[PDB]
Amino acid sequence: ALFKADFEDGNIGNWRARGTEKLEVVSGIGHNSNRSLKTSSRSETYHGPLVEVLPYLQKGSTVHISFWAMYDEGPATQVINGSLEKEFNRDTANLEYAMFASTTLNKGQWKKIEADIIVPAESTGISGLRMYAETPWKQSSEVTETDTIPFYVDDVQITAT
Ligand SMILES: O[C@@H]1[C@@H](O)[C@H](O[C@@H]2CO[C@@H](O)[C@H](O)[C@H]2O)OC[C@H]1O
Ligand SMILES: [Ca+2]
Repeated sequence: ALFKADFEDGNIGNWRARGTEKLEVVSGIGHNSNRSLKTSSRSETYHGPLVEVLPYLQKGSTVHISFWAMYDEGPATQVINGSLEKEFNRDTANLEYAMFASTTLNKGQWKKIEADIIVPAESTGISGLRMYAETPWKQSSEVTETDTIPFYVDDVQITAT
């Protein structure tokens, strides 16, 4: 593993919110385990747990990212996405975003989201690369309660290929 987060130590570490949402390491809920990272008070689809991973990785490499996700309120099914937030030339005002994977989850059931990703080369000027989870993109005016349900992540892992 290049990077692993199982939350079993109860530490938030470098995980962060993307807007006004709340992150919390909870106990009593986890993927085959007692702890996981809960994201709640989401009021946009793009709210979700984020972590910077570029320092763990070699620029110009391909790595395998996976994590487990679960939600337990609202609709019978819901899509969750795994996405990347990228920063180039330390320009915080010109970020880009890409979805790397997506699965449909069933209420109460843990499921794995995974894909190979490319870490852009040094010569791109890449200066941040953050993985995050969210619900499928759409804008503020179209946002509904099914979109902004709380959800859990666990067993986040990045591996060499
Ligand atoms: O799926 C991606 C969304 O997560 C991304 O949403 C942005 C996230 O950061 C916030 O600071 C921005 O306001 C918000 O638009 O949009 C692109 C999409 O691919
Ligand atoms: Ca765990």
